[PDB]
Amino acid sequence: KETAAAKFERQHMDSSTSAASSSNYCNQMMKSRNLTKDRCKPVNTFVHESLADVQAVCSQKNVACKNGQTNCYQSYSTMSITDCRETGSSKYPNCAYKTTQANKHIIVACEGNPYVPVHFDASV
Repeated sequence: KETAAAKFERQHMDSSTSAASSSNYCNQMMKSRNLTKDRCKPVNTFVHESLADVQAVCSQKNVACKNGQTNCYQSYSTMSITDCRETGSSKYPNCAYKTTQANKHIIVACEGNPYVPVHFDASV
């Protein structure tokens, strides 16, 4: 079974590419990471930093989560990310996405022992 930590890695980690991300990227990645299986996931972010660097965020700046919980953390440095946002013409099962690269501080929710990212909350 898939742990919360594993689910975060599947949904939000892509250390294999530095940034770039072609115009095809989100279309390919949203499908390959199984985020278009049950529906088109509307918004999803991939982080192009090492797993160690993203895991490290759980020891960085404590901030309020969007849902009001207190277990979110903002990265001290900007990170290379790709936001995937479902187009207006996208229709399941043919989910279509806009691919946008950015360099921003990420905010993740952390849980467990070891204390690791389990939710991607925002970029700022």
